[PDB]
Amino acid sequence: RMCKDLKHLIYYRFNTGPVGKGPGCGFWAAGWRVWLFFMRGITPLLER
RNA sequence: ACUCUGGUUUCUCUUCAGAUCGCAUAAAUCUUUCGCACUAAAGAUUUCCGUGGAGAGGAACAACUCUGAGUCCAAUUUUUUGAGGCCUUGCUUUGGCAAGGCUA
Ligand SMILES: O=P(O)(O)O[C@H]1[C@H](OP(=O)(O)O)[C@@H](OP(=O)(O)O)[C@H](OP(=O)(O)O)[C@@H](OP(=O)(O)O)[C@H]1OP(=O)(O)O
Repeated sequence: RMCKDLKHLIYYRFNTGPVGKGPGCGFWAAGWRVWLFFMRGITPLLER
């Protein structure tokens, strides 16, 4: 849900101006952060 | 204005760290609370991601910038003079002292 949140955060700043709707936005650092912080927590679970 | 420290980088270990150890943020478990728990909150513990400090060990090139330490004044106002000489008493430790008056 959080990554979708960040998509809504990023796209609606990305798709302003002459940029319209479309699949061209990639500012991937926010979601990539979120999934790495998930990997931080489940690394010792899957390791155990 | 002459001389002796201390370096910096990197790899690793050990210990302390409730300090935004992290200008970022996970997960598990337990307990509590209400719902009726991914869509929910509290408290606590733990594990992870991965820090600062100190100590130690290796190995790479810099070695005295830095942090330190050991290492030109005679004219009013101070350090280039108002300084020296005479008289009375108390005692003379008979050398003279103390006070006052002087004279320059
Ligand atoms: O917000 P979501 O439910 O996750 O859906 C979004 C949304 O589509 P909808 O508006 O129809 O809901 C975006 O559109 P806008 O928010 O801009 O209006 C669209 O982005 P673009 O239209 O700008 O391309 C995006 O597509 P994507 O994330 O693939 O870029 C799409 O996500 P979905 O792929 O899940 O439909």
